[PDB]
Amino acid sequence: RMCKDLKHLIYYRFNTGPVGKGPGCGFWAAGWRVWLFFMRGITPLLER
RNA sequence: ACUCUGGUUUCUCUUCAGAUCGCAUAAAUCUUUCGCACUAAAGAUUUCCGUGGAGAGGAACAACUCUGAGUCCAAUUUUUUGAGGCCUUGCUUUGGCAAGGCUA
Ligand SMILES: O=P(O)(O)O[C@H]1[C@H](OP(=O)(O)O)[C@@H](OP(=O)(O)O)[C@H](OP(=O)(O)O)[C@@H](OP(=O)(O)O)[C@H]1OP(=O)(O)O
Repeated sequence: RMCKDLKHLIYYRFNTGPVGKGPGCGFWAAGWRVWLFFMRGITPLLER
């Protein structure tokens, strides 16, 4: 849900101006952060 | 204005760290609370991601910038003079002292 949140955060700043709707936005650092912080927590679970 | 420290980088270990150890943020478990728990909150513990400090060990090139330490004044106002000489008493430790008056 959080990554979708960040998509809504990023796209609606990305798709302003002459940029319209479309699949061209990639500012991937926010979601990539979120999934790495998930990997931080489940690394010792899957390791155990 | 002459001389002796201390370096910096990197790899690793050990210990302390409730300090935004992290200008970022996970997960598990337990307990509590209400719902009726991914869509929910509290408290606590733990594990992870991965820090600062100190100590130690290796190995790479810099070695005295830095942090330190050991290492030109005679004219009013101070350090280039108002300084020296005479008289009375108390005692003379008979050398003279103390006070006052002087004279320059
Ligand atoms: O917000 P979501 O439910 O996750 O859906 C979004 C949304 O589509 P909808 O508006 O129809 O809901 C975006 O559109 P806008 O928010 O801009 O209006 C669209 O982005 P673009 O239209 O700008 O391309 C995006 O597509 P994507 O994330 O693939 O870029 C799409 O996500 P979905 O792929 O899940 O439909």
